[PDB]
Amino acid sequence: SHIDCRMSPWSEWSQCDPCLRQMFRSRSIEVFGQFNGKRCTDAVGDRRQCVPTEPCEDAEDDCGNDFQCSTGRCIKMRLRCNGDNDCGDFSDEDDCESEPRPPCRDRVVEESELARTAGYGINILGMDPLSTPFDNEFYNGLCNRDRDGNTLTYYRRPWNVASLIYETKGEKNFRTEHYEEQIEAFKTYQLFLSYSSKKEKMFLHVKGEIHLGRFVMRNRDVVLTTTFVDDIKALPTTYEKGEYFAFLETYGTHYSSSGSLGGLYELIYVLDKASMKRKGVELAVNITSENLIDDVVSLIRGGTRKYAFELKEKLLRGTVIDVTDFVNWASSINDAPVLISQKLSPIYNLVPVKMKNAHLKKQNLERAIEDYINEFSVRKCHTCQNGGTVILMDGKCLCACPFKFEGIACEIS
Amino acid sequence: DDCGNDFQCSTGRCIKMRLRCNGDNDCGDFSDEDDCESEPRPPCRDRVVEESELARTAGYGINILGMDPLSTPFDNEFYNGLCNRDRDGNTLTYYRRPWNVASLIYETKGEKNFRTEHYEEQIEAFYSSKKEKMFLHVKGEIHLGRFVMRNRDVVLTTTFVDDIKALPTTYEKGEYFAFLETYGTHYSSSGSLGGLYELIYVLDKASMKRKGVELKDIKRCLGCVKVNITSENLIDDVVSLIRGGTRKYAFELKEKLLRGTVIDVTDFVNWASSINDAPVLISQKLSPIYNLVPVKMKNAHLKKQNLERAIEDYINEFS
Ligand SMILES: *[C@@H]1O[C@H](CO)[C@@H](O)[C@H](O)[C@H]1NC(C)=O
Ligand SMILES: *[C@@H]1O[C@H](CO)[C@@H](O)[C@H](O)[C@H]1NC(C)=O
Ligand SMILES: *[C@@H]1O[C@H](CO)[C@@H](O)[C@H](O)[C@@H]1O
Ligand SMILES: [Ca+2]
Ligand SMILES: [Ca+2]
Repeated sequence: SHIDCRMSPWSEWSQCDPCLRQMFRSRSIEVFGQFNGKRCTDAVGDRRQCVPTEPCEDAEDDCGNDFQCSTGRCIKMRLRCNGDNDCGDFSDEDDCESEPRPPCRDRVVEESELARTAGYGINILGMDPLSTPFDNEFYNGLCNRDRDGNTLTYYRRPWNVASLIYETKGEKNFRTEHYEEQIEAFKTYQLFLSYSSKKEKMFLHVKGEIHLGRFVMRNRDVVLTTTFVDDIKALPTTYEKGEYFAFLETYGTHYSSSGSLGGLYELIYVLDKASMKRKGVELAVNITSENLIDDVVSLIRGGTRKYAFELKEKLLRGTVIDVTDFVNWASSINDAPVLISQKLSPIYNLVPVKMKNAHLKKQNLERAIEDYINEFSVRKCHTCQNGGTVILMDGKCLCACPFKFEGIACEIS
Repeated sequence: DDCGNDFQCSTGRCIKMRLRCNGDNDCGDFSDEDDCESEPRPPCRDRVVEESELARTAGYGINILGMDPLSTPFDNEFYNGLCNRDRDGNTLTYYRRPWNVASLIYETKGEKNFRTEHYEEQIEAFYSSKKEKMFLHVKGEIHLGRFVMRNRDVVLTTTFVDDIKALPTTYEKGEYFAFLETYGTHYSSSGSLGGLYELIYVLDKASMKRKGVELKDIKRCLGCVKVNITSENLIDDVVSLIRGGTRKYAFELKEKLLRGTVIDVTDFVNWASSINDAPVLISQKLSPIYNLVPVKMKNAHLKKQNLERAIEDYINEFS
């Protein structure tokens, strides 16, 4: 029969966290739902208000002679007045009635529209990008002007983006592979048998990888977003799974410590086709089968709307593609890049030392991320039949099979 | 309630003192922005930005058992006085991100498929058996951007928390079902803005293929001499599902299909250009709405526990 969402009992509640003015509760997921039963939508934990059972400790975490900004954030005095968006929000106008001097002197430099997005959060579940933990509109008083980028225009590189180098690389891989076959035979009162069979196989693989450089994030002196540091300040300090999962679900299990920008296209045709016949009379019989799979798939990512969706389908069809259609799509990757692949750093590496209780939060995050990877596992689900495998999705385990066996568990043929 | 040193709001909210003067509608109908005209200090230092129409509707309510208002309990007019921004690579326009939405990533990611599997078998002796299974699929995705939204520090519409302050402490099933349809049964904590199609050909190929068309020719005519297939009555049984875009281009694609004719590649790109106006959600990750009920609510855990007792009854209220 079909399969429903299931969970443990809830655990015993927390004490009241005196400065956070809340209490916390949590529960384990045990079945997601499957085979089109009752799909999960169900939470890992819950929180309740309390008048706290003890005093809160002194909140302020002041860095000293550094300027304490209107954000959660400290900054060094060379950046108190710098003609720039220092310290994570504008916080300076009442001081900077003098000393306007910019990082870039007499110049007109623009922001790198790639570097602002560098250091995506990533969730290891599905490997979706999330907006940066990193500030990337902070420049540390450095001008650090790059003339780089294929559109021959200068930009200012933001402090956390240690490298952004436009290594252009364009690759195409193409493979075709056919094997094609036929076998046939033949052999008052009379006898005969006639036999024939034919097989056709094609595998095409194509991929085109187009780079727009690579970013490497800085491994010391990282300046983080006001929202992220605040979302680390507002933590239980006691390993409440559901509350830590709420931070993973807004900034990722990892961040891309370095990532490769650009675009990709990929195409497959697989065709695998067979027909078999026998006929005979012996002093009538006539016995046949046909088996075909035909599956063509196209992926395009990166570039602008028009060119990508043109090229996506032109390439899927029989069409002999115009080189200038490729040039347009591949040029538009300048305007609209996508993250091709990247190196992942566990997110707790961005819990800054020189914040209160930092190392306790890190060991909690390290445990919590391990739990977040465990109770979302596929290994708990019931088995697929025949040649399929257990796919995982939010609130369902399932399988599907382009192989003449059928249903949401591939059980029938 | 009192907001301490910060400002108390009409229809019930607390706005941090630095927000009030900024231009950002912090307390609804610009009622934050009674006189501060000596210090009207903006969130953005004269930088050009236009508000994100895709994301202003993000965080739609959804119900498995009689569909929800497709509307936001979240207040996507709120920005915490930040200027943080995501931009359209297609028109090179910057948008502010509503502070509910933890991430916008505009990601041009088209995918497409065409597929058939077919089996036939016959055994005959003048025991016997005969079998068919056949289909043709065309499937497509158009993807405009990911959204993901907060699980804490959420700022709701005042009209949503009002609809919690009006709930009784008791289970009151009729009133709790009124709320659970007034805003939603569940919310997408994340989703995928775009458009989608599925155009299954229920046509068994032999229905035409006994007349002068080959398998490679009918595939050629779909995406041809050997008959005039576009003139002929022969193509009939094609389904249409089509999600998002401007109704003209959705109609043109449907009209061509119900006429038994192929859509031109010109058409699909025209449709894909129009998903910028009128997006739909291709997939969603779901949580029940009680997770939005603020921890400050005067019987908060009791109301949330009764919303769980109410959500549980919808599954029995319908077959
Ligand atoms: C028998 O022969 C006919 C004529 O070629 C063929 O169409 C059919 O598939 C064969 N199989 C049967 C009738 O079992
Ligand atoms: C096939 O018939 C249609 C009318 O249904 C006609 O417009 C078309 O010209 C014929 N063949 C061609 C040229 O497509
Ligand atoms: C944990 O589950 C218990 C059921 O034993 C409830 O009382 C509570 O609301 C929480 O969900
Ligand atoms: Ca300054
Ligand atoms: Ca305001």
